[PDB]
Amino acid sequence: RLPKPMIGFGVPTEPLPAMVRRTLPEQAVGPPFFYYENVALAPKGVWDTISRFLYDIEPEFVDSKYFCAAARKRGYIHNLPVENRFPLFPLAPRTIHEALPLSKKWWPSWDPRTKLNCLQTAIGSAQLTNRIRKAVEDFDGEPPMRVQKFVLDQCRKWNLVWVGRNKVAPLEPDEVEMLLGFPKNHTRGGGISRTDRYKSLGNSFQVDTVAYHLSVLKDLFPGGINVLSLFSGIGGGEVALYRLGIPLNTVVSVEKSEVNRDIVRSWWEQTNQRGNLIHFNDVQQLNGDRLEQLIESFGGFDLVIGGSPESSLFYDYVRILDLVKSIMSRH
Amino acid sequence: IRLPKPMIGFGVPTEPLPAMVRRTLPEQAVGPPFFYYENVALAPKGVWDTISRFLYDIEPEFVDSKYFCAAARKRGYIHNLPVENRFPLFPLAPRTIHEALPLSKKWWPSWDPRTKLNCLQTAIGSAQLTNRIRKAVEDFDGEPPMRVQKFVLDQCRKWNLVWVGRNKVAPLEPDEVEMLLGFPKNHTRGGGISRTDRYKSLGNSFQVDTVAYHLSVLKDLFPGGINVLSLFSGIGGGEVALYRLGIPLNTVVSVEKSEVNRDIVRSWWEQTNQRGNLIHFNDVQQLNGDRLEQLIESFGGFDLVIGGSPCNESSLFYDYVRILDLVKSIMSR
Ligand SMILES: Nc1ncnc2c1ncn2[C@@H]1O[C@H](C[C@@H](N)CC[C@H](N)C(=O)O)[C@@H](O)[C@H]1O
Ligand SMILES: Nc1ncnc2c1ncn2[C@@H]1O[C@H](C[C@@H](N)CC[C@H](N)C(=O)O)[C@@H](O)[C@H]1O
Repeated sequence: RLPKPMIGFGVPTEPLPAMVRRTLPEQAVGPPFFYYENVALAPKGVWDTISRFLYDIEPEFVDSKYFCAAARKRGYIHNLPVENRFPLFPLAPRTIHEALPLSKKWWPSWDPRTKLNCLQTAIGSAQLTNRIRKAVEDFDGEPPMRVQKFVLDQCRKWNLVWVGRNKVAPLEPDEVEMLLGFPKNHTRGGGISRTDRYKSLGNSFQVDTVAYHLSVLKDLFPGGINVLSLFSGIGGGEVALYRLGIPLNTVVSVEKSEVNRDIVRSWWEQTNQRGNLIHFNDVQQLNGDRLEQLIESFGGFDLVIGGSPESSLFYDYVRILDLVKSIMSRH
Repeated sequence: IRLPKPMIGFGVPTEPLPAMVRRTLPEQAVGPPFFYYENVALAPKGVWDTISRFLYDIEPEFVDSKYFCAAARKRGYIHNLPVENRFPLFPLAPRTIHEALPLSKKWWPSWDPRTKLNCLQTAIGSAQLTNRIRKAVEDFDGEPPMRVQKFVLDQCRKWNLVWVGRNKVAPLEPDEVEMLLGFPKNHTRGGGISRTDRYKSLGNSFQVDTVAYHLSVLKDLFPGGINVLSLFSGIGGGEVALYRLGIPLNTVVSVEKSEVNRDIVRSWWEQTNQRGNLIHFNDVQQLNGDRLEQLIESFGGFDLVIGGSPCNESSLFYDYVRILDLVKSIMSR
């Protein structure tokens, strides 16, 4: 199934695994590079399917805990050079202590969490926190694993952290934004509600992880790149490239969520990007006719990137990848 | 749907549309290889939008087989073939019930106005139903109330029942079905193949005369024969069409899950005494870039990729699009 340590072809912080290199089908190679992500713990044959349609390339499984304080198991399918990768600096917090310095005066002896579980879209009610306190207000103890494993399992699933005496709380949006490697208040703005923030963050790249894989693009494109981002979310791929110091000449972003679109746009404006951000609402309108003239106007895409959301939407990733890949092959 | 009426596609032998050619295709769509994909005309909502989307936004050719034979059959064909200089397949299939069934005339009630059959199903009328219908008209001098006329007509239209005796209706025989679809006689007949198995594999096969009219433009294009990649090959409707068109089949890679269908095509292959090779796979899934490359390396590359819809699995269509993209990518080097 999945590997010893989910370190893919290697992580900066750890000793290399046995297989450090790959050879890949000459269909897979050539312009453009592509990068697809999906949840690692997937149902049967799902990864078989994804692989079959992506040139039978073997997916790279890495846990993002090797890059930050939050664990997150993903598979990545790409034709990127695996050699000469480098980690993204400024370096992200590796532990809860580093990520949340003030949380450690309140941290019980029996909570061994040095890493956070996967960050997700919904969040523990005020009730749960009040309840947990009630459970452990009996003090002087370490009270039995009934109470402990209850609290620990609840803290694990909701990512609850100690912020007071016998008191837990969900991660604030900007604590989440930082564990995922986004700018502070990246998702904050306009009409965006609190729960909208959490939802957008729940489904998004861990920027530090993604940056490590995309780092090999920097030496390859000193003049900048054109990016086609499918299912852009809150711009995780584009932020990784910007933090990597790779100029974004042109970016075509396909993104159905309005909130997600505002977030990316504001980011493009706040960072004072000088390239073009071109947006489309639905992936189903990137037809050949359009792609033809995008590529004609702004040159070919050097990278097409996307993550998994509708389960048939994956086939549109495949459909757009090769439309692009075919158009960019004309002798 | 956005279904045209009359449904004559890009032309039919009786209205071949000279002076009309198909508009220039997107550079992505144009061959080689030529591709040809079939699906039922009355698909559910959005299906054809999707199919067209994934095949270079090409407009499907909607055509009723009633313009080619005696049994109506509404299908959509999406392809990158030239339309100009098509020609009808000969020998010519029967256009009406009377021509298809010369001996049915003597038993045909004056009030049964059918001259054409309905879409050939995979399933068939029950001996009770016929028994009933016969029984139901044991009244003298026929012409009984419309209410009974309307009943039997509806049932005859539903199950494609034909008159075979005095007050006697019967389902079409397998070999009568094979005829209407344009296959050789007893094409599906073979050792061990059940009667029910025959009717089934037939009920969802290409109408050969219709398909041949579309593929006819390939004859002048490939005097030295073609290599064919046939996905969801069934009982070999696409191959039978090309053979009957007089186009030599040098290399055919047929992919078919059913063994009954496999044996039928193989039987045809050697009874026809074909010279070229027929290679069988059973899952589209086992057709990957590696294999496709070694296949093209061995046999020279495909001039035609042909496939029929296996569903109204629904995901199998994406395997067709996948395979088409690989083949197309490989040859383009
Ligand atoms: N049907 C669709 N059409 C276009 N975009 C979509 C569709 N479904 C989801 N998306 C986008 O793809 C994203 C889904 C996520 N799996 C991707 C997250 C993204 N990688 C990020 O960095 O946040 C959402 O942010 C949506 O904006
Ligand atoms: N997943 C699959 N892989 C390979 N073959 C299949 C699969 N599903 C269905 N088939 C075969 O493909 C056919 C699907 C039909 N729509 C095609 C009919 C065929 N084109 C004909 O002319 O009669 C069936 O007869 C099946 O035997």
